[PDB]
Amino acid sequence: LKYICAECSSKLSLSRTDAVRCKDCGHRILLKARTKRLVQFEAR
Amino acid sequence: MIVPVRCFSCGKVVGDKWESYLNLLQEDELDEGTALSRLGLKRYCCRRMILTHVDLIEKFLRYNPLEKR
Amino acid sequence: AVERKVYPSESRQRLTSYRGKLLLKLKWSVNNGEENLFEVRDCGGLPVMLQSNRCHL
Ligand SMILES: [Zn+2]
Ligand SMILES: [Zn+2]
Repeated sequence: LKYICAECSSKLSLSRTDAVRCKDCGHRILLKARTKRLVQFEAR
Repeated sequence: MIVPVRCFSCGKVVGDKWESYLNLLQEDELDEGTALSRLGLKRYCCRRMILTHVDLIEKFLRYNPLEKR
Repeated sequence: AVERKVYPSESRQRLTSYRGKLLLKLKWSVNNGEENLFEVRDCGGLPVMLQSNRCHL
């Protein structure tokens, strides 16, 4: 589930050749989710 | 936004005093000067950090994209 | 389907305009009122200003 609806905030995963829309509601805006990857920084 | 952990001018850690400052203002009828004095902030450089903090993160937190609203 | 409400947050996120629908009823009168052919008609999307009576906010 790599995407989040921008109105009902429900996790949803989109396959290829698939509608770019939410399933629980009909919102066309999908926010991409943040996964677990290393992001090095400096405590400066 | 969120309470600064260290005072800018000197470096005294004032980040652990915001919640206690709010408690001293709320529970007791202490004014800001007396509350800052009781918290251990002597120099006005330290006093301003907690006296003038705005704490905008509370207003920032109501726009949560990961929760059904 | 049933029309929903679109909000300025959606308009900003979509990078599109926040416009309502403009409807005019034309009066196709012929021969000084022998017969009148009324008809309403959509006239594209009329942008509306925020917090006005034509806004959901
Ligand atoms: Zn949705
Ligand atoms: Zn200081």
